[PDB]
Amino acid sequence: GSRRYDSRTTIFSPEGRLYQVEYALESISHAGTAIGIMASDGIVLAAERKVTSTLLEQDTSTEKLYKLNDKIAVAVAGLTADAEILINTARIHAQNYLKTYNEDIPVEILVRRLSDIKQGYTQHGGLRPFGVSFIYAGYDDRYGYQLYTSNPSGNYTGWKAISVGANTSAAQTLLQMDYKDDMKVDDAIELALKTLSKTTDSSALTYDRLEFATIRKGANDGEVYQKIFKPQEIKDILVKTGIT
Amino acid sequence: TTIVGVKFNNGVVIAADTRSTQGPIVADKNCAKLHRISPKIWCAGAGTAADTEAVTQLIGSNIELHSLYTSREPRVVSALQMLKQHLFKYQGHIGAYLIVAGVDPTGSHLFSIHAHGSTDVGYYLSLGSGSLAAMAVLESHWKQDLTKEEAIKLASDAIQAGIWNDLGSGSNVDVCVMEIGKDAEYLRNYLTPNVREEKQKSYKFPRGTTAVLKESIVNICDIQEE
Amino acid sequence: MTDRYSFSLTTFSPSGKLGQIDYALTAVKQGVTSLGIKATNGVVIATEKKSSSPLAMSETLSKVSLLTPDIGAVYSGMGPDYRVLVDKSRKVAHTSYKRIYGEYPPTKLLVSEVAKIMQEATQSGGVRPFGVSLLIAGHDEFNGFSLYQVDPSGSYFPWKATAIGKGSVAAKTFLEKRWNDELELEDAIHIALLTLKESVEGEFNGDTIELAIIGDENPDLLGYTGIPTDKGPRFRKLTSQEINDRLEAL
Amino acid sequence: GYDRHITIFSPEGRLYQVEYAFKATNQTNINSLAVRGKDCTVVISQKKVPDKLLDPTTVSYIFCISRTIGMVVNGPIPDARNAALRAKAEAAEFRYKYGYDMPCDVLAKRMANLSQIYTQRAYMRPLGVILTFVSVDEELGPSIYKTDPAGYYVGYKATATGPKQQEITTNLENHFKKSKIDHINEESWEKVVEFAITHMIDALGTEFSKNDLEVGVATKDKFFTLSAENIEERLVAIAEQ
Amino acid sequence: NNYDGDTVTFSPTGRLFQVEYALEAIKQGSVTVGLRSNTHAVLVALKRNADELSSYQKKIIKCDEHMGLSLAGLAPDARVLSNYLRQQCNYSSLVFNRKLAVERAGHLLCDKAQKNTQSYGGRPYGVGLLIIGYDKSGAHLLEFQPSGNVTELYGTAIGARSQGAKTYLERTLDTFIKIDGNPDELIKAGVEAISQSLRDESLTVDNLSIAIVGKDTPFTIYDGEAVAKYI
Amino acid sequence: SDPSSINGGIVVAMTGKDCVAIACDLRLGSQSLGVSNKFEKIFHYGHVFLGITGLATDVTTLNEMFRYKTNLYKLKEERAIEPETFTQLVSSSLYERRFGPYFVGPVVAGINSKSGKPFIAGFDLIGCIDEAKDFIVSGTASDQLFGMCESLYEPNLEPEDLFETISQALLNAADRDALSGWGAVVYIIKKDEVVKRYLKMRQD
Amino acid sequence: TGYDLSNSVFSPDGRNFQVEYAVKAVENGTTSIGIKCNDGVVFAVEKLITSKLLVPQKNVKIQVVDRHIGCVYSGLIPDGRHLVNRGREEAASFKKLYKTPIPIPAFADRLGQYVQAHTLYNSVRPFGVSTIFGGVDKNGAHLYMLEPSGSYWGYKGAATGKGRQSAKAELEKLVDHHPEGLSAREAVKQAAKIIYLAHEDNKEKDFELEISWCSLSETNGLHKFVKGDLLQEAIDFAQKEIN
Amino acid sequence: TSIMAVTFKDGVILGADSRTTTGAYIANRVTDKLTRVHDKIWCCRSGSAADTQAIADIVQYHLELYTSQYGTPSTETAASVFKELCYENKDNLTAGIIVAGYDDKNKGEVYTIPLGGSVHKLPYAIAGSGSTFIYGYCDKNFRENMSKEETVDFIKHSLSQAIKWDGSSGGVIRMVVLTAAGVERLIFYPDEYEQL
Amino acid sequence: MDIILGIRVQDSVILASSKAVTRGISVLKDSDDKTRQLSPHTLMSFAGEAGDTVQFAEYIQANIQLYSIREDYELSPQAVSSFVRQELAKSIRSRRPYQVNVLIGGYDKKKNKPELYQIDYLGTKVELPYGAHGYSGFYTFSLLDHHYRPDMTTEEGLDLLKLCVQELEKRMPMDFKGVIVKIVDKDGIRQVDDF
Ligand SMILES: [Mg+2]
Ligand SMILES: [Mg+2]
Ligand SMILES: [Mg+2]
Ligand SMILES: [Mg+2]
Ligand SMILES: [Mg+2]
Ligand SMILES: [Mg+2]
Ligand SMILES: [Mg+2]
Repeated sequence: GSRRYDSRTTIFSPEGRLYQVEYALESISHAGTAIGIMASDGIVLAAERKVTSTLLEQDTSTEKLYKLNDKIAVAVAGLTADAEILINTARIHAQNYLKTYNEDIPVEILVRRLSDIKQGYTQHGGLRPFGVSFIYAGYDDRYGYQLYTSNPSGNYTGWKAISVGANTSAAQTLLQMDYKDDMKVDDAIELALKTLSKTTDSSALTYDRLEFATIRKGANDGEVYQKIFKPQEIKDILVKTGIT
Repeated sequence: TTIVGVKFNNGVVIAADTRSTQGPIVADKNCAKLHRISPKIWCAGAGTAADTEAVTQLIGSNIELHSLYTSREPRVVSALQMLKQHLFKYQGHIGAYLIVAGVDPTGSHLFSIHAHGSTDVGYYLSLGSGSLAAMAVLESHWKQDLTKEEAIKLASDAIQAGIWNDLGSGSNVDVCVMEIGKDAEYLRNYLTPNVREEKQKSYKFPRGTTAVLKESIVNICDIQEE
Repeated sequence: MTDRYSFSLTTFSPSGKLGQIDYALTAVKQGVTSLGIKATNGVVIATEKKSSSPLAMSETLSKVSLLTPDIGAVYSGMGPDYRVLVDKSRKVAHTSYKRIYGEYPPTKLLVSEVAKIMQEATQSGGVRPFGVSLLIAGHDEFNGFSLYQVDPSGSYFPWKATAIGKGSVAAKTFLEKRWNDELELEDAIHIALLTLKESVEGEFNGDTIELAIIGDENPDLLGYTGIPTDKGPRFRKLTSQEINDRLEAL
Repeated sequence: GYDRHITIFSPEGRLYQVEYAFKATNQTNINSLAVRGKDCTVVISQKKVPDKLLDPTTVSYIFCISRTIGMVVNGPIPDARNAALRAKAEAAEFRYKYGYDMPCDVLAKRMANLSQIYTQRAYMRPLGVILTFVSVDEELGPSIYKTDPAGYYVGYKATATGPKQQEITTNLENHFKKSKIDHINEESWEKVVEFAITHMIDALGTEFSKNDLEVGVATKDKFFTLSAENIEERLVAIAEQ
Repeated sequence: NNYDGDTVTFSPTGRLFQVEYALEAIKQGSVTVGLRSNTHAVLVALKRNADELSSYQKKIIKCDEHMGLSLAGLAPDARVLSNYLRQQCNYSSLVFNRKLAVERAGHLLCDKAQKNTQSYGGRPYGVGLLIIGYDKSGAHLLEFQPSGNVTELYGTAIGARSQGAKTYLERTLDTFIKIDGNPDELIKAGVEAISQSLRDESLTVDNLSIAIVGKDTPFTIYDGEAVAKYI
Repeated sequence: SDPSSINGGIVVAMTGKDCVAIACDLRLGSQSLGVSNKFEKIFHYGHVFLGITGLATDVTTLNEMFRYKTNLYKLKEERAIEPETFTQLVSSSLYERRFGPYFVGPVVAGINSKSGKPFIAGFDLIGCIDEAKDFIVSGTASDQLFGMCESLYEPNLEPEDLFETISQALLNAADRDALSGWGAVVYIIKKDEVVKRYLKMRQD
Repeated sequence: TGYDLSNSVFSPDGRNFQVEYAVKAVENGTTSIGIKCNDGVVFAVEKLITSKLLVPQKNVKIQVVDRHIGCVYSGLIPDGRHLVNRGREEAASFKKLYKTPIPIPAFADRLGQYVQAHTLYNSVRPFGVSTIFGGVDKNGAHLYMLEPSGSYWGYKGAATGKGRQSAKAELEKLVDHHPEGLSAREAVKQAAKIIYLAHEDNKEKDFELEISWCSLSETNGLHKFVKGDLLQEAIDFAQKEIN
Repeated sequence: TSIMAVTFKDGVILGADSRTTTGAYIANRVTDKLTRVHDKIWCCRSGSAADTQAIADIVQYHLELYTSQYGTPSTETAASVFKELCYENKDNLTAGIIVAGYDDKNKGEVYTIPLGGSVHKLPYAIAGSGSTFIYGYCDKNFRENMSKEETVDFIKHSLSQAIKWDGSSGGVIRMVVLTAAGVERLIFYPDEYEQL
Repeated sequence: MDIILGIRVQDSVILASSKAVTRGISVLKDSDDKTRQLSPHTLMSFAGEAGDTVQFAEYIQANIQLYSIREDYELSPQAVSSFVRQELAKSIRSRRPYQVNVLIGGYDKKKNKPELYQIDYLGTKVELPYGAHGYSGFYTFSLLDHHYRPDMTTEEGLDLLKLCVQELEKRMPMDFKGVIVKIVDKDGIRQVDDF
C-alpha cells in the first residue's frame, strides 16, 4: 500500500537527532541574515533581503519583518510562505489572549505557543517541519524589552543580541565583541548595521537590500512604538551611521 | 412593504416602496428594497429584512462564481432554483418572500418565491403587506403586450396604491427596468410624493444650553513617534 | 481505500532543499513566457496563446483570467493546475472576504490567499506542489495599482515589471532598460508587445497573443445603470483587433 | 525512482504516471473523429468485434451522457465506463441545482478538473482515457470539447483521437485551410456524417462496412447514435457518387 | 519474495504469499480430526503442552448447542472467529428463532476471512478450523482455511501429519458413514483415524480431546478421565 | 425576561456638516435595580465608533469581538477599517448567529478618512442595515428618540450646534424611560479631532 | 521498474501489472461457462473432486442474485463470493428505489464499476476472478463476462478458467451451426458436453458437473439449478460425445 | 385544489384547476399544477406547494439520471420514487400526489400517493380539497376504455363541479393528454365550463 | 445560595457571604463558606443554583492556579475577572448554563489598589465601589450610597458592613444564619473570625 512512499519525517537518527529538523536548519542557513539587539531603551531588528532586482517594488515589499501586534514583531529567516502560516497563527493567539484576559499577551507566552506548534510537527502527523527561524522583538510590563529566537525544533531561547540565517557564527562573534549592557538604541542601530555590513555576501550594503525596525518607548510617556523603516529612512540611517 | 413585478413587450419591470418599520414605528423613510442578484437579475423582498438581504447576497455571490465558472451570463431560473432549495431546507425559518425578475440569453422572466420554498410564474405579481392593494390595480389595468412606458406606469401606480392604502408601506417608489439587449436601469426614487412640509419653528438651541461636567480630547490616533 | 497518504510528499533533503518545490519550479521554467508591467495609471499582463493544434479553437482556452472585477491573473507552467487555482481564487475572494466585508479584496490579500493554498500543497499529506507561477495584476482604492508574482512554494513578491517561464531572463533585462516611473498605460502596453515578440517564434498577432489590462473603470461593462458609486470593472481583456491596431504602431 | 510510481514531480518537472496514462489511451487500437455542421455535431469511431462469441450490440465506446450531450472515449472500457457514469451523475446534478441543462464545455471543464486532481493527489491514479464531448449548445451552437489525463481541455472546430490521430488531423486541417470556415457548410446531418466517414476513409486509407463504424449525432435538443442500417444507408450514398 | 510484504499484492504468477504463509501456520499446528455419520458428527483433537509442568492447550470450542469447532494454528485467531460464529448463531436464534445452518456458518466465515486478504494494513487469519454441527438437514462437517475456502466433507484432518488420518478416513469412508445410532463406535473410528498421525507420543488422558454433536445430543466436549474409555 | 430590556440603555447618532455625533446613557440595571452609572456603550476601533444597546453581556462580548476582528484587519490590510466596511462586518457577524442571536441594537458612526464623508448606520439584532442620512436610534427609549430626533434635527449643523441638538434628544428621551439615564456621554467627531463630553442630568 | 509492486501504478507501456497478475489466478481456476439460448441463459462449471471425502452435490458454486440472475466464476472462490455479495446489495437497492428487478445490463455495470474501483488505489488488490453472469429481463436474455480489470461485454457464449480455450472453440461451433438459435434444453445438453470436453486440461482428478439456467419458457424467467433426471440426461449425453 | 387523472383507450389524461390560496386570498389564479417529471410521466400535486415542488424536482432529477443509465423508466418506477420520498419523510411532509404516464407496453397508468406515503394503482384517481364533492359523480360516470373526447368531457364536467363547490379550487381547467402520438396541453376557461 | 456583599475601601476589599444552606424545608447547615481563593490576592464569592455554584467556583480556581504555576505569576484582578466573565458568557448559550453569580475582590499589587468586580450568570461584568447579588442590594444600597467614602479605612468598612447586615436581618424574611467576612489587601486574604 501507501507505506512504500512514506519518508517518515518524525524519526530519530541513531545518534538521537531529528533528520528533518537538522535539514530544515541547513535550509535556514542560506536565508538572508537577520539580527536583533536589545538595549535599555528599546530593541532593534535588522535584516538583509535576498539578492534583489532593480524592478522589485521595495516600498510595498515585505519578506523579513512582520508585525504580530502593536508590541511584538518578528524577523524571519527561511521559507517565507511557511513563515506567513505561522505568523497569522501567532496574530490570532495574541488576539485570543487579549479577548480572554483584556491584557496584551506577554511576549514569552506568544513565543512558547508558536514554538509548541513547531514541536508538534517533529513528533506526530508525518508532515515536514516548518523551514523557519524567528527572532521575536517585543515589550511587556513584566520583563520589559525582550528578544527571543525559535527554530524548526520548537526550541526557544532569550537573548541580549542574536542573529539567524546566513553567517550567524561570524555575526554572533562580532555582536559579542561590541555589545555592552548599558548600550542605548541609537548605539544598537549602529552595531546592527555594522555587523550586517561585515557579514553580508553582497558587495556593499545599500538601502534597497535591507529591512529595518525599532521598538522604542520613544513613544510619549510610558508607552511603546513600533517603527518599520521606509526605504528612504533606511537610506538616511545608512548615511548617518556612515556606511554609504 | 409593497412590491410588484410586471412583464412587458421586451422585458420586465419591478418596483417597491421605501418604508421599513419596527412594529408601528418607521425606522427608515427611504429604504432600498430593490436588490441586485446580478447585473440583469434584480429582486425585491418582503418579510424579515435581514433574511431577504442575506439570502439575496448569498445566492448573488454563488451566481457570480457560477457565471465565472461557466463563462455564461447568469440565468433567472438558476437564481430561482438556488433560492428555493436554500429556503426549503430551512423550512420557513428564513423569512424571505421575494419577487425575482430579470433578463438573460434565454429571455425575460418573472417569478415569486415564498419562505418555505414554493415558487410561481406570472406576468404580474405582488408581495408584502400592500400586495392586495397593488394587485387590485394590476387586475384592473394589466393587459397583454404592454409597452415599456405602460409597464413602468402600471408598476408605480400599483406601488402607489400600497403607499396610500397600506400603513406598512409609504414614502417613495423605486423602479428597475430590465429590457432585453440592454443594461438594466435602476431608477432610485422614481417618484417622490411624500416630502415633509417645512416646520413652523426652528429648534436650533443657543450654544451653552446643555449642562456639562467634563470635556476631554479623545485620542483616535495611533501611538506617536519620538 | 480512504486516502492513506497522510504524510508529506515534499520533504527536506540533507542539503536543505525541498526537492518537489525545485522540480515544480523546473516545470514553470519550461512553460510559455508571460509578463506584467505596471504603469502610473494601469497594469498590463500578457502571454502567448500557443495553440496545441490548428483545429483547436484557442479563444476557448483562456490563459488570462478575471479573478475579481479589478484583479486579473496569468501564469507559466502547467495549465490544468492554473485552471483549478483560478477556480479556488475566485471562490476564496468571496468566502473569506466579500461575504464578510461586502467588498472585493485588495490585490495583496487575494494574492496572500492564493499563496497560502499553494504553500499547503507543499506540506499537507499526500499531495504534490502546484506546477505554476502566477502573475496577478490589480487595483484597489487604498493601495492603487499593483503587480505580484506567486511561486510554487507559496512565496510572493511585488514587482514594477517582470516575466516568468521560458524566456524570462532575457525578458527581465529587456524590461529593466525600458521601465520608468512615468509610463502611461499605452506606453506599458507598447513595451509589453515589444518584450513579448522576442520570445515568440511563429505567428505574432491578435489571435496568438492574449493581453489584458487593469486600468480605468469601464461603466460600459457594468451591465446596469443607476448606482453612482458603481462605475464598472477595471479589468479588461483586449480584443484581437485592439492588439493588431497597436502592432502597426510597433 | 518512486517519482515514477505516483503523481509527484520528477527532477525535470514531469509527471510520468500522467504520461503513461496517455499511453494506455491507445490500448484499444481505435480511432475516432468529430466535426461540426451548421446545425449539428457528428462523431464517428471505428468498431472492432474480434471475437465471434461476443454480442456485437453491446460493444461500444460512444455514450449518451444527457439528452443533449454525447461522449466518445479513447481508452480501455473500464475507465471509459467510470468516466461515463460520473459524467452522467454530474450532468443530472447540474440540472437539478441550477435549473438548466449542463453545457458541453462546462461538463468538459468539470471532468478536466476531476482529472487535474488525480495528477496532484497521490492516492488516486489518472484514468487512461481521452474524452470527446459533443452537443449543439443553446448558446454556443455545435460544440466539440475534449479532455485528457493531464486535466487539459479545449474546444475544437474538428478533432481526432487514437493511434492514427495525426493522419486524420492533417486531412481535416487541409480541408479547413481550403474552405476557410470553421465547419461543414451542410444543411442535413446525414451529409455531415457522410463527410466525416469519407474523410476518415481517405485519411486511414481503408474501406468500411456497416459493422466497422460507430456513429453519434448531436442536434438541437438531442444526441443519438445510428444503427447499422442507418450507417449502411450512409455508406451506400458515399459509394454512389 | 518481492511480492510477500503484504496481503494486497499478487505475485507475477497470481499468488498471494501472505495468505500462503498464514496457511503455513496451520501446518505447524497439532493434529485434529473430524468425521460424521448420518446421525452424529465427531471432532477428535491432539492437544499440545509446552512442557511437563504445563497444561495441554485446548483445541475445541463450542459455538452453540448444535454447533462447534476445533482449531489448528494461531489460537487467538480461533478465538476471534469462534466468537464471531457464536454471535451469528446467536443473532439467528434471537431474530429468527432459527438455528443457524452449518452451511450458512461456513459462508459467513469465508466472507469474514476474505476481507483480510484484499485490503492494506490487515493480515490474513493464521488458523484452520473444523466445524461440526447437527441442523435441519442432519449431520455436517466443514473445513475452513484462512484463504476463505470452506468445504463440506464426510471426514478430514488438519495440522501437522494430518495426511495419515486423512488417508485412513478415505479408505474407511464406506464404514464410518454408516455408524448410525452408535456414538461410541463413531468416536472409536475418530480415535483410530487420529492415531494414524501420531509418532513418538501416544494418546494419553490429558492429551486427548473429543467432541460430539447429533440427533439428540447437544455439542459436548470430553477431556480428562472422560476419554480414558477410548484410550 | 425580554433580553433586550433587562439592562436598559440608549444610543443615538447624527450627521452634521463635515461631522458626526454619537451619544449614549451610562445606566446598567437588573430590571428595576440600578447597578452601574458608568456603563459606557460607545466604543471605537481607530476612527470608527460603535454604540451598542441591549443585553449587557452581549454588548461587552461584541466589543471584545470587534476589537479582535478590527485588530486583525489592520495587521493584514495595513490600514484602519472604514465606517462603510465596518458596517458590513457587523452585519455579517450578527447574521452568522441568525438562529441564536446577540440581543443587541448596534449603531455605527464615523467619517471616511479618504472621502471625508460623514457616515452612520443602525442594525437589528440579526444584521439588517439601516443606513440613514440623518439619524439612527437604538435602545429601550427608541420611540422617544425617534420623536425628539424627527423634530429637533435639521441637516448640515455645525459641530457645536449638532452637540446641542443630539444632547437634548438623548436627555429628554432618557427622562421618559425608566431604564435609561444615570449619566450620558456625547462624542463629536470631525475628520481629525474627537471631543467627548459627559452631560449633567437627573439621577433618578 | 518496480511498477508491478503496487496496484493502480501505470507501467511505462500504460499497463497495470497487478491486474494482469490477477488474471493469472483466474487462468489457474476450474473451467466455467455460459451459453445464451433462445429465451434464456445456461451456466455450467467444473468442480474438481480433490478427494472421496468431499460430500457429493454439497459444495455448490453457482450463485443466484435476486431471483432472475445467475453468477459463476473461476479463480479465487472467496473473491467471487465477495463480488456476488456486493451484487446482491446493488440489486436490492435498485429494486428498493425503482421497484422493478434490476435489468441485466444495469446489473453488469454495477459489478463492472465496483471491480474497476479496485484498480484505482494501491490500498486494495484487484479481484482474482472472472465472472460469467446473466439472466432474463424485460428485453430478453443477456449473458455477460467480467474480468479483473472491470472490463465486461455481452456474449453469445463465454468461458473462463483453465479449460477456456477448448470451451471457446466448442462455443464457436455452436454459434456457426445455429444462427437461428439454441433451445434452453439443447443449451443444457451442450453445456454438459463442453465442460466434459474442457476437463481434459484438468484430467488428473475426477470432477462433478454443475448446471443452472434461467429461461422464459422453462423456468418462468427465474434462476434454477438443473437437478435429478434432467441433470443425469445431460451427463449421459455428454458421456456419449466423449466416447 | 382539484386534481385528477384518468386512463382511457389511447392512454391517460391529467386534469387540474389553477387556484392556490393563502387562507381566503387567492395568491395565484393561473397556477400550473400539472408537472412534468419525464417526457410522458406527469404528476398532479396537492398539499404544501413547497413540499410538492421539492419532491417533484427531486423525482425529475432521479428519472433523468435513471434514463441516462437504464433508458426510459416505467410509470410504476416513477411512482416508486415518489413513494420512497413521501413514505420516508412522512413526518415532515404534507403532499398528496397523483402520478400518471404512458408506456407503449403498459399504455396509460395512474398511481395515487396519499398523505402517508402508500401507493395505489387505479383506473382513475381524484385528489385535493375539491375531490370530496365529486366522489359520487366520478364513480357513477367513469367507464373503462373511453375515447379521448369522452375522457376530456368526463374530466371537464368533474372538475367543473369540484370548482363549483370548493372555494379553494377555481380559475382555468388545465389538462395534459398522454398517448403514443405525443403530449397535448389543453385549457378551458370559466365561461366554457361554468355553463355545463 | 443567598446573600453575598462586597465593599472596596481605601486599601482593601471586603466580602461578606451568608452561612446558611437550605434544602427546601430544612436548614441543613449554618457554617457554609461561599467563597474560593483563586490566587493569594484574589477572592471569589458566589451564589446561585445548587451544585453548579461550587462546581463553577472550583473549576475557575483550578484554572487560575494552573495559570499561576505555568507563568510563575499572579494575574491581575482585572484579568481574572475578564476570564471569569468569558466563561459565564460562553455558558449562557450552552446546553445547560451555569446558574451562578459572583463577586471578585482582589488587591492589585502592581497598581497598589483594591478592586471589586460584580459578575452575574449571563456574563454581565461591572467594577464597583460596592456590590451585591440577588435581593441583597435592594436592602443595603441605600445605606452604602449614603455612608460610603473612597478613603474609608478597613475598620470603617466593617462598621458600614455591620449596619448593612443588621438591616438585612431586620427586613429580610429568610434566616441566612449570619455572614462570614473576609478581607483582601496587600498582605493577602484573611477571615474576620467574630462578626
Ligand atoms: Mg414543512
Ligand atoms: Mg494521483
Ligand atoms: Mg430615565
Ligand atoms: Mg428612579
Ligand atoms: Mg434610573
Ligand atoms: Mg370555486
Ligand atoms: Mg451584574
